[PDB]
Amino acid sequence: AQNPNCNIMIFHPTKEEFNDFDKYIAYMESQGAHRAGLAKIIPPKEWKARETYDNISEILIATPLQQVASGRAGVFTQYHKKKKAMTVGEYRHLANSKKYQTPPHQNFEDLERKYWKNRIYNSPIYGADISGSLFDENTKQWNLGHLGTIQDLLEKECGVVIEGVNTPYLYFGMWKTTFAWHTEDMDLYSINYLHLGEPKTWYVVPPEHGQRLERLARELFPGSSRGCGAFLRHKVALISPTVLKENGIPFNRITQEAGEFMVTFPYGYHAGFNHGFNCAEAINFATPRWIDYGKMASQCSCGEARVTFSMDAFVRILQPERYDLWKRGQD
Ligand SMILES: O=C(O)CNC(=O)C(=O)O
Ligand SMILES: [Mg+2]
Ligand code: NI
Ligand SMILES: [Zn+2]
Repeated sequence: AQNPNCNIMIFHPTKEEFNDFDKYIAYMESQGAHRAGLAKIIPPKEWKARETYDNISEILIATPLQQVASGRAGVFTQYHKKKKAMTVGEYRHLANSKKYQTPPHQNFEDLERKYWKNRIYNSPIYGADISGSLFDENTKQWNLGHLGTIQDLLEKECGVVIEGVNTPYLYFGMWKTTFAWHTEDMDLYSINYLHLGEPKTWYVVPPEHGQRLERLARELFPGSSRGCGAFLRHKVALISPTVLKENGIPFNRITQEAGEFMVTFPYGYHAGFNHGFNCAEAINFATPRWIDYGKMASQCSCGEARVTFSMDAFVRILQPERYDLWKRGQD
């Protein structure tokens, strides 16, 4: 069995290997990359996403989200408070202000320590989930707005044509902006490209050990767990590396820098934080290996998780027994 310790693997495809996306995902899996739940892909030196980032300041962040924490330093939830619209130029200025800027630090490890010690005492503002793309239309390789769609994959594998579309999302981050412990909708893959700015630190639980994280989460968030049998779908719970180690939960960590892709694999729980002002782009995708994970994916039916239009068909076709209850939670 390849990669039996479930380590995060880093790949350096050549320009020729960067042509066929599906084929390279399948290569990474042949080497065991999926066992970790997350892989890093460093593009060939000849590649670029676009010519420059000099003209992005007029993008609008219609609903910036202030991420307010409750709990203790290593075990907390966050809620998202909606703020007034602002442009990317305005947001960048805010991120760099004395109230929000990254503190002085020695290295990534020192910054990680400061994150876990101090995150709860501040409420950073995240421009998340903005439909759109920063890839140039002329970038033909690993362009996140030109991937094969999940609807076409389901049709190819299963023969059923379904409604729905699949487009990318932009994330503008600042120091301490946080992504809570989650898997993707319907336990899909995700791919994330860090276009510019400061790094993003990731933590991940191997898919084969996801239920260990869920069991801890139920213990640590007992009110939430009573409210919903899949409350990590709400994307609000954080657990530090120190707490995971104390409870014996297998995980790994890695820092993504500008110009690098990360791929999350089906049922790979992940969480993390941004080091300072940055912009990432991400999208879900599927492969043939996903189908069995989509059929088994947990679902939130309590009403909180509220998701895209396009998840309807996935539940309807892959999980017909669950469909009626899940849709009640949508309505
Ligand atoms: O970048 C973020 O805030 C969150 N991204 C992801 O969870 C992802 O790409 O799967
Ligand atoms: Mg602009
Ligand atoms: Ni994700
Ligand atoms: Zn729920």
